[PDB]
Amino acid sequence: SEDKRAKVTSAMQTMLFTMLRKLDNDALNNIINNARDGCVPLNIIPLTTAAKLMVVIPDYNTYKNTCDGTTFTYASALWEIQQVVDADSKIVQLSEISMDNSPNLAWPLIVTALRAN
Amino acid sequence: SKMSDVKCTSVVLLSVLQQLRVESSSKLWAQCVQLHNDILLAKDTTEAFEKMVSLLSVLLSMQGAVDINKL
Repeated sequence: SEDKRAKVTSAMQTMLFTMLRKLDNDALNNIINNARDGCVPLNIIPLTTAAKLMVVIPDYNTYKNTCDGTTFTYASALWEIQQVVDADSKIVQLSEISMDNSPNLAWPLIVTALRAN
Repeated sequence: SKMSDVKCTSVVLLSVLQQLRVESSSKLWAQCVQLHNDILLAKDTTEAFEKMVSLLSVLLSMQGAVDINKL
């Protein structure tokens, strides 16, 4: 039943997201969608502003979609960006992230933020 | 009605995590169980859905854990 445990896991996961999609919650729907595009949490999404959010940004297109100024839009909520680092774990300024300069950046980027609402 | 659905889903979500051997991580599992518990005890959708976001994020944070085609 080694292969059977896999089928069960697969079946359970299909039902899981089907149930989630039925709930039709904006926050859940957002993180699911982002995850489908490769935009995923590095760590558990913080319950309180004490803990910090860390999210993987695969490409500039995702960044442009989810980031405006210092504001990061995720889980149908706003987040104040604390820091951004590249795939080399080197600090990246927000002003460095642009259409022109993105090929020189090391992707993916990791955004650190606190809940703004 | 929507409340029973989200509570039912949270049980499934913890089970999916359990079969992914999250119990091997003591602190993370404790977080998941706590979130799962609070969702079941949740008296309003605002509290329930917020905890569900965090619980689901654990699953989505695990590389290769979920087939991307199911999303």
